[PDB]
Amino acid sequence: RGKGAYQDRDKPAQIRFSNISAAKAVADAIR
Amino acid sequence: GPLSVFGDRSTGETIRSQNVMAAASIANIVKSSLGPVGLDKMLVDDIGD
Amino acid sequence: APVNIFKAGADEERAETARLTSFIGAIAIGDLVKSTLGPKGMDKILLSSGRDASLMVTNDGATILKNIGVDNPAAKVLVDMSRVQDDEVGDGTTSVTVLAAELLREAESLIAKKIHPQTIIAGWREATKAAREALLSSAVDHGSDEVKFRQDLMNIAGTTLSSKLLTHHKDHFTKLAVEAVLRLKGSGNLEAIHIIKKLGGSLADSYLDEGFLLDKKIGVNQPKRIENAKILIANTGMDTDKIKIFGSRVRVDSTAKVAEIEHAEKEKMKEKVERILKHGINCFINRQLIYNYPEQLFGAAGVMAIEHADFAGVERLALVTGGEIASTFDHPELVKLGSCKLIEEVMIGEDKLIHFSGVALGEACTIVLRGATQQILDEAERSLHDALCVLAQTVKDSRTVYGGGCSEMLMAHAVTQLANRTPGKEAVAMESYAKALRMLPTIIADNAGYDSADLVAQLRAAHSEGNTTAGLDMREGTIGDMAILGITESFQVKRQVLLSAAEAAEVILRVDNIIKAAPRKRV
Amino acid sequence: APVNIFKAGADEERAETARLTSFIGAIAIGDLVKSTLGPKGMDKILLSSGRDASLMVTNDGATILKNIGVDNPAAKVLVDMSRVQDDEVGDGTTSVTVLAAELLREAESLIAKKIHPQTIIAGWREATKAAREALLSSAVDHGSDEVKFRQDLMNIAGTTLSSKLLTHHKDHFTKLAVEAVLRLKGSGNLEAIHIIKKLGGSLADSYLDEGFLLDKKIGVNQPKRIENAKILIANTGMDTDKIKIFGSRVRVDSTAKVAEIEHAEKEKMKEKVERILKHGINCFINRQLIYNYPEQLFGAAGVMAIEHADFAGVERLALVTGGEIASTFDHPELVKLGSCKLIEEVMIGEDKLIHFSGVALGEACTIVLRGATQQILDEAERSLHDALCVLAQTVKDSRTVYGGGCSEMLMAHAVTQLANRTPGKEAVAMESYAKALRMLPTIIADNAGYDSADLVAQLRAAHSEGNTTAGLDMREGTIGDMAILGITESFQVKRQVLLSAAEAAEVILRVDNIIKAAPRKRV
Amino acid sequence: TLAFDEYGRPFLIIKDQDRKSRLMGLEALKSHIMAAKAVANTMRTSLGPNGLDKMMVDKDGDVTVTNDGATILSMMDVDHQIAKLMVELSKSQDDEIGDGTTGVVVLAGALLEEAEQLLDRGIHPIRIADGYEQAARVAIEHLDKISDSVLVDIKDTEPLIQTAKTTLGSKVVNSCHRQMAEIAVNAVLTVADMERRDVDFELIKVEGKVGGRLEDTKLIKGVIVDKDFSHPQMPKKVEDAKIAILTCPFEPPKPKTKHKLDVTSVEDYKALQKYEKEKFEEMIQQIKETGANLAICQWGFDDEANHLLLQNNLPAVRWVGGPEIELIAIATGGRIVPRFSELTAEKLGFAGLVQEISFGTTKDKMLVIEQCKNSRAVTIFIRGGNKMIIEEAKRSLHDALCVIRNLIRDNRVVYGGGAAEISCALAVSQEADKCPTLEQYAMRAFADALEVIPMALSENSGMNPIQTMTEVRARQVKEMNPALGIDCLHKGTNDMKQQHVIETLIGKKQQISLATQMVRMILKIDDIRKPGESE
Ligand SMILES: Nc1ncnc2c1ncn2[C@@H]1O[C@H](COP(=O)(O)OP(=O)(O)O)[C@@H](O)[C@H]1O
Ligand SMILES: Nc1ncnc2c1ncn2[C@@H]1O[C@H](COP(=O)(O)OP(=O)(O)O)[C@@H](O)[C@H]1O
Ligand SMILES: Nc1ncnc2c1ncn2[C@@H]1O[C@H](COP(=O)(O)OP(=O)(O)O)[C@@H](O)[C@H]1O
Ligand SMILES: [Mg+2]
Ligand SMILES: [Mg+2]
Ligand SMILES: [Mg+2]
Repeated sequence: RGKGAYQDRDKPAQIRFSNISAAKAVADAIR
Repeated sequence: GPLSVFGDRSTGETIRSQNVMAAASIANIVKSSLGPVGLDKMLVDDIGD
Repeated sequence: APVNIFKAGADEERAETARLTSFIGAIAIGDLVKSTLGPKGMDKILLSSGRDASLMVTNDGATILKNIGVDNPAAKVLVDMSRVQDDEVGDGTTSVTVLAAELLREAESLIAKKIHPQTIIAGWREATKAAREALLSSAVDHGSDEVKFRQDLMNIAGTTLSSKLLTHHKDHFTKLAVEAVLRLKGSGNLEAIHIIKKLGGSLADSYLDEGFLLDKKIGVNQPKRIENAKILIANTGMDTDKIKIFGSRVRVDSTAKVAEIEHAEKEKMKEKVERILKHGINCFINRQLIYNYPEQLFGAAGVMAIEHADFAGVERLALVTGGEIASTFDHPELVKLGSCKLIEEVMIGEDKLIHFSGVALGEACTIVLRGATQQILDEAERSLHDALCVLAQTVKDSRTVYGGGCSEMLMAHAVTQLANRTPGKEAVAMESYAKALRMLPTIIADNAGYDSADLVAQLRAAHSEGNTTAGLDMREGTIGDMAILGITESFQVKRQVLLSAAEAAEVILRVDNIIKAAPRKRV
Repeated sequence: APVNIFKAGADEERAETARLTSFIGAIAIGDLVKSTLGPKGMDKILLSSGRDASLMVTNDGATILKNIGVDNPAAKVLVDMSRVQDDEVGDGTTSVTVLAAELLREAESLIAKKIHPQTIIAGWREATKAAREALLSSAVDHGSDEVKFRQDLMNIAGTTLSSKLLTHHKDHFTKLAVEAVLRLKGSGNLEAIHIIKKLGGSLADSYLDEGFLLDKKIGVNQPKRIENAKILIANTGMDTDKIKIFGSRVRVDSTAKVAEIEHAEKEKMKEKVERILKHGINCFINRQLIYNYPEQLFGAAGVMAIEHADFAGVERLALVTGGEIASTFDHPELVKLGSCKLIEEVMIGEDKLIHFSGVALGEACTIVLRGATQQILDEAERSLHDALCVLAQTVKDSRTVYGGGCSEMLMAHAVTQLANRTPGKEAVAMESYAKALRMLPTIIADNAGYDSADLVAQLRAAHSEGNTTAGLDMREGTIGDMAILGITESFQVKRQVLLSAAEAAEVILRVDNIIKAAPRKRV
Repeated sequence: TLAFDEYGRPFLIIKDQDRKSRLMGLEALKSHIMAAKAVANTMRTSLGPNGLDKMMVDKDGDVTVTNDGATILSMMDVDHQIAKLMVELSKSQDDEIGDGTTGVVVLAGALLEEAEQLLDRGIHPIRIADGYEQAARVAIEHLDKISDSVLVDIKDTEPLIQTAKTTLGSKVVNSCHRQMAEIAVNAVLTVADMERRDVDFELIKVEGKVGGRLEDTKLIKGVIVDKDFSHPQMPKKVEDAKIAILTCPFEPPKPKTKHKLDVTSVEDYKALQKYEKEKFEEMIQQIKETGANLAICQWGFDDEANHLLLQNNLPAVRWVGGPEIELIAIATGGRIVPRFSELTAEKLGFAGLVQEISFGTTKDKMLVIEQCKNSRAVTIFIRGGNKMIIEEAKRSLHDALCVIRNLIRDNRVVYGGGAAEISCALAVSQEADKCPTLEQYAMRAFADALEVIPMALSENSGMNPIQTMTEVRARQVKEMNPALGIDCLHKGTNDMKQQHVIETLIGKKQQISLATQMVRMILKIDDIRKPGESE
């Protein structure tokens, strides 16, 4: 069996990548 | 994605070529006023001086 | 795609506002036509902003959705769903819109329960398969014993017209709808029943004509009534023929030869009419226009001439008189003529119409709708069209189910019995399918003003132990037997309500991204 | 009122869009802070459009709603509800927002059931009365046997800090919060615990100071540390007195008399300092500013002088040293002095602060918060403020209930037991009250990613037959006993979650007309 | 400085250089990855049998719910030249194979995401592109290991049905998962030339009409056209039809040039009447002398010729399209005759039940051809509940007609469900150590990007990506690697050979080949010369 299924249909999975991509631009600016 | 600054960012050899042309813009002015064969200039203001 | 957007004027959303705009736009469509469902539901009046607004009141759910022009992308699926329901069975366009909206309303309740949307699709496919067996095993067939089939046809027209403007006219309009399809005696072409709308008089003054009515009255100097006539129709050109030779001129040398050609042209037009009267007829119907030169020839011979009836007017006359079109007149022994008794002209609403009284082999009817306003006549035409289309398919498929909420509780019982024999992953989606099927008798019960919380609870307790014919009694406001009261619907109508709403809710629930393009000329 | 509108720029709605905008605007507030509830919920970052935006991350629901600025009229009732919850008990502002929104979400489900809204109000008043008896009968008191009360206080701070940014700091920040209120030994003034936020270091480097910290370092030519000193504070003016006679000048005839007056002014300012040092002190704290002329007098006598600490800084020094304010110096036998051991200066984050080490009767604390950024220090200050306010009321009301979803299932069980002993008019409203109480363990279970459809179903089956201490175990993801795990909350915090959400949902449900006036400077 | 020289002169190189945009930098490669990852993250949720569909709205307001990757990227208004190459990548997969249009965009976005971390380590972008060619070559040779089919197009249609169920399993036709899969198998084998291994899709007519249900979709061996009987009393059912296909309108013969025929006397005008009266009797008798009882005409009919059809018992349709009558002459075995004088008994077509069927209350009356005799042209009649489920089924079944065409071109198959991507990822990792000289990091980025496609199936099925992929990949190393993938309901075991998840070899062979070459054209670019505003 699959032992459950957790459907996560919400916003902040995409905003979490926005904080990652913004902090990568700061680290590459003063690289 | 990129930097979210509200100004302007230029990297690479763009500013490395702009600073030389900024220094050559000043040197090409004062190159005509060096030595005994140098000649004076005129500095006219907006008010007429 | 919202972050670092690479679109010009187009916007999109993924799994956050995609299902949010799909559930808002689809429920608001179903909540719009929610008040028009049932025998006690009100009607809507549709209006525009101006520039020949042409107000058209309709209670049928297909005509409401086809004129509103919804800007929501997911709401256009339910608009197109009710369009196919009007074109296939002609009824249940309002019932398929509320049922498809109640499925997505129960699917919106599964948002916070963190159910996967593919599990709801797999749970509803097993729920729809259990609901097909509930209607198929409860369908009542009718073969022989035709005195029970004609009584069964009046229960179909009495159920359809009860949810329309013809409320207190079931003693008359049921006989106008049953006998119209009963006079077809064949295929349901749905065009031999020509409905004529005339102002003046009440809806009780409307009647079904025993013959056929027409316009474009009989000539100038021709007889108005001929007893025991032979009707011959035509689809040929009478005058100014220019017969089929493109690039042919009359190149003569003098003007005296032009007078000989134009006399030879009128002799061939006279010889064509002389070939028509060799059949021994008294009436003539041409689909094209009849000019003055053949009109004098029919008037001198005592023959009628009906010019430019309709393109589909000669088809109804060929089915009500028993003749043929006969566009070529060169064999009188191979042309079958029509039959009639009286071709007198009647006056309905200060307009003289040609009444074909006493026709033989009359497989065509004429409903003379008379109403108080034009808004009533436009509503009664669509109300009769929603009743004749079901009876044209009830004679093709004699299977009938018990309506009035009885069919929905039979479908909801078969899903709930199989929801307990399933694991808990798909059993929650099957219980939401059965709750949406019980909403369809809840909308009917609450539109009258009854206690909808208790009547559907009495229907669920009745169908749980026997009572396969128990339904909702909208007359007194209680629970009664549907076989005694005579509230039945067709099997193919109730199947298309269940099947098309389950397929349309499958499409909208599977949408996780709505990428709309940039529109043109919208700034 | 919409038809023939007698308003200028104001609009209104009655019973159609009034409850529609009230249910949309209140659910969107509750669904916003839904993701911040529980020990596994995420946090929000609040930002403005510009002009000193001052980003402030908060997980507490009161600080989120007090800064968003909602334009909805009915949403401001739930915004003001969370402000009172922070001002009274300081915790449960997120729990009272979702519970008041889940009541109105179930009230939106009673729209289509045609239930009268006054029946839902009268049904919830009987439901809230039964829910008060569930928390009152399950409250655990603590009188004597104080070794179990201090263990009970760490379970209160362990539950409050679990839903904040201090996740993996319960081995340190629980001792910083329990011992801070334990050193008060009296009333919960909530101002003797001065929290100092300094950048540099991790959150594990933060500590509770055994003495007291201050700013405005000791003079210019004064000693920096005095062992075994007597602290005397003051609230008087030192120099440029202009003593209380408005309209008094020095009207002399020559400039030699002005030199005698200004020498008499400095003699009275010197005589004021000579009355201070007769007490035999070594430190001096003035609430007002100390100028250069009394600063030389304290430096010549070897006495410290702390100038202009704070208005509330002399109150904390009076509670940590055991003295008095002593604004008038004319009775040395009636002025009580403070006591200390070390007044050395310590350096925390490249800033020299005055450390009052070894003080007597120290009913005041100083929490030195050290964090990576200023966003963590602003969040850990509000996280500690939400933890110290509950322990300040737990020592006043020792009644505690079992949290972690255990208290909500006890409240929902008492409503469901009385929902079956009522007629069917108000029983449907009581069943919606019990379903909204079960949503509060459902939001906590679904925020971690667990199966919320099964864990709350196991909590309902556990509380139905015994198991008064059974709750949700967020550590492993199962059902455990709350008395063994030690997840308890205060009784007054859980009572204000139940009572304020039932009163706020009573106001919004009773609104049938929203008449908003014309705003100013909005065009 | 820009737009000015050091001597004070204006420095203008190109026209309108102030409103230009030029990026060389180090973010020009970074802007290509972030624009391509957002397209791959959009298409990631529509992969596999649990892939959710997307709602596309056109510029005119028309809404089409699509799931195939070819129509999704084509109906966008994306004005980005990097993402425009992803549209042509999904279009190139549809034109060649037509099954992995969704998977070829997620794979191309996976190769660029793994190349982003390789770019920060100092590797040249062409050195990553040269490393992907040496890594994709291992994936092609490893994919040809286990491949066999026993299709004979006589009775062993069981590998053909299970191949089409893998393509139709991800669409919305899972209610007709067994019925509609057998339609696309028999539609190809009746029209394909097995001697040349060539399939022509012009012989397979895909028509659709609203009404009925999805279970009413039947494979009509013949043609389905809009019947336009000019006479309303025409018989609507022909038992044995001798079809006379002609391309001449029922009229007197009009030439193609300018004539201006002259009439002088009344004997010439009476000769005009007898010329047309004998012409309509000649065009009707020349059909009846051949023994025909059905006529097809491309152009219109005259009113005089309509009644002559009813007197001679000769039903005929009117105004048929161009390629529609081309399908009648192949399905009936007849010949298209230009004139009426060239009619004979050998140029007639043979058909069985020729009838028109009215659908509900509409007035379409399409043609249904039940019986035939060795036809090489079939017609699929797709029915449904709305136009959203029909236009998608026209796109879903077209992908099922393409995977049977690919089996005739190449009779080698693989096993999908992520089983071929995990097995190909192990082949690159084994050859990354033989030898790890320069392109060791470029081959491991290829193997980590090949695992994105099976881990996207684990994400859409509600499982965990890194938990399920570690279990399947470890079982292929401890023993000999079987057809081991995943599924949605998982069907018990994870063996793709037992679950009958069969995909074509050349389908996945072009997925790795096209995504590698499209990555090479978006890695080997270091400048963007886009303009500014529109005007
Ligand atoms: N006499 C009656 N007793 C009980 N129910 C009735 C009666 N007449 C009509 N109804 C119900 O009213 C509903 C009307 O649906 P309708 O709006 O006609 O659907 P559609 O728009 O698809 O034709 C039917 O579903 C039927 O069950
Ligand atoms: N260790 C734990 N086990 C179970 N539940 C917990 C635990 N810690 C906190 N919780 C729950 O998390 C919730 C946090 O609520 P909170 O947001 O602090 O409310 P408020 O904003 O009113 O202070 C509490 O209702 C509590 O029941
Ligand atoms: N029964 C199944 N079990 C596991 N995986 C499956 C099953 N059916 C389909 N799949 C997977 O779903 C994917 C669907 O890809 P698809 O979007 O059709 O590609 P394309 O867009 O090129 O047509 C296939 O790669 C296949 O591996
Ligand atoms: Mg009806
Ligand atoms: Mg708390
Ligand atoms: Mg596919």
